[PDB]
Amino acid sequence: SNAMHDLNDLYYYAEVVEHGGFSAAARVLGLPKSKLSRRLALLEERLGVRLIQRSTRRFAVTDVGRTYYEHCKAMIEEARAAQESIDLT
Amino acid sequence: AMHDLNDLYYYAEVVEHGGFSAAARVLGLPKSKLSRRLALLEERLGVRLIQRSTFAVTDVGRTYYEHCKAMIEEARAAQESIDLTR
Ligand SMILES: [Cl-]
Ligand SMILES: [Cl-]
Ligand SMILES: [Cl-]
Ligand SMILES: [Cl-]
Repeated sequence: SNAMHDLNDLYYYAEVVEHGGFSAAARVLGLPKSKLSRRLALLEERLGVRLIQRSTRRFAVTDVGRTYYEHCKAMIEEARAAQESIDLT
Repeated sequence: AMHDLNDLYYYAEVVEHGGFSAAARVLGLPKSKLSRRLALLEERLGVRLIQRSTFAVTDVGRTYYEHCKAMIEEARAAQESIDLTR
């Protein structure tokens, strides 16, 4: 595996989770649902796991999906700390 | 929203390798692309990260790298949570 394939994929996944699906995430991220849906499916295929429950009425993550998200949320918090060290200037 | 997170990873490699040439080799990228990304990065940040007087990083550039390093570690931890499951 390569943890450095595309860091934006981890960003999008954590945001779709945080905002309960592609409807809010598209407007939170200023991106189309089509791109967000494709990247998350391609991220699942690279990781070789099932992060998302395709059977639920609403968006829902698997047990593995919840662990992966919390790691994604940590990475995002660091990237915001990087930007916040600049916003002090 | 946030911008391209891969640039913070590119920046850390430029710093740890001490120049665009070395970082471009291990990343599999041309120097032009690598230089294009950091130029856009310094511009949107509004601060100078790398010194141009002599390779050397600026004071705020070193502070910014410290967070990029932590960001990469958490990205590595995320993949490990998958590799452990598989
Ligand atoms: Cl890695
Ligand atoms: Cl939705
Ligand atoms: Cl940002
Ligand atoms: Cl480019």
